[PDB]
Amino acid sequence: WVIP
Amino acid sequence: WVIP
Amino acid sequence: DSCIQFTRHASDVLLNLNRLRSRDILTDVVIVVSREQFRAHKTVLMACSGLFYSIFTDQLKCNLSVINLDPEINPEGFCILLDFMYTSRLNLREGNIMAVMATAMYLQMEHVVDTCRKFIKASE
Amino acid sequence: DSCIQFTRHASDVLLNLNRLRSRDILTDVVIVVSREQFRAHKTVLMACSGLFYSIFTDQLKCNLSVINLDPEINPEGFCILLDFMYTSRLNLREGNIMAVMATAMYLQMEHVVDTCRKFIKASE
Ligand SMILES: O=C1Cc2cc(Nc3ncnc(Cl)c3Cl)ccc2N1
Ligand SMILES: O=C1Cc2cc(Nc3ncnc(Cl)c3Cl)ccc2N1
Ligand SMILES: [Cl-]
Ligand SMILES: [Cl-]
Repeated sequence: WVIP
Repeated sequence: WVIP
Repeated sequence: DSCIQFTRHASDVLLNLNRLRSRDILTDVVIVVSREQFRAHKTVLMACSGLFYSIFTDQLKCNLSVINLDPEINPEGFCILLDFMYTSRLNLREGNIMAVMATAMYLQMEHVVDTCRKFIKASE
Repeated sequence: DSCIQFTRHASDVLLNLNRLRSRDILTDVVIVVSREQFRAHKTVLMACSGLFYSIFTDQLKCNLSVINLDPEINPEGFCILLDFMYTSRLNLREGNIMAVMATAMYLQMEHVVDTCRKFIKASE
């Protein structure tokens, strides 16, 4: 999971 | 396009 | 093999599938979550959820145009997860995390369940 | 927004859509390319091809279960492009590049047309  |  | 790979292809496909959903094009099922209805493509739901994969491979349920979820399922939690299925983006907030995790557990979306567990653990 | 994003989600969706195609699950169209037939999902074909997007948004063609392509279309070139639609991987070879590019031009798959043009230019 990432900060887009 | 890339070499997978 | 000796194939070449287009890096953005999967993302571009998912973007177009979401555009077809937004315009209600070739949607073939309505998911009923208490008073709320959500139109979708059975193939996308199966590709994202262990529960929908089981439902739509069933020889009778594969042909249903309406699927009613368990009355304990929160419509907003479902909406957030349906948006995630079609975009890869999860709108996870303090106010919805419990409903999102419970809905992801029911829908069998293990990566979502995992990030919800981690976000909850950090707040404890 | 303040969404989080699952990096592998689009690729995982496409992998499952290809698994459903391989098992012939919820495929809703057969593409006829001369003596050859290819089963697929209309939504995936539309998401990958300008030609299929135009065909399946047409108010009469959207309901057809069989689509016949132009007799000049090469079945192998189509097969390679259908595999690309469902995997992001293109089996481009000296022996098939001309058929693949012509099929990609007909199907309106601009990124494929672009890499074929570049690979041909390098060999000149
Ligand atoms: O957490 C998750 C996400 C998910 C999706 C699916 N889907 C599929 N899996 C295998 N082959 C096929 Cl054909 C599909 Cl459609 C099944 C289980 C789970 N669990
Ligand atoms: O080279 C290409 C690949 C492609 C796909 C599509 N597909 C869609 N485009 C916009 N909205 C929607 Cl809803 C879809 Cl399905 C249209 C044109 C082209 N051209
Ligand atoms: Cl997931
Ligand atoms: Cl393309």
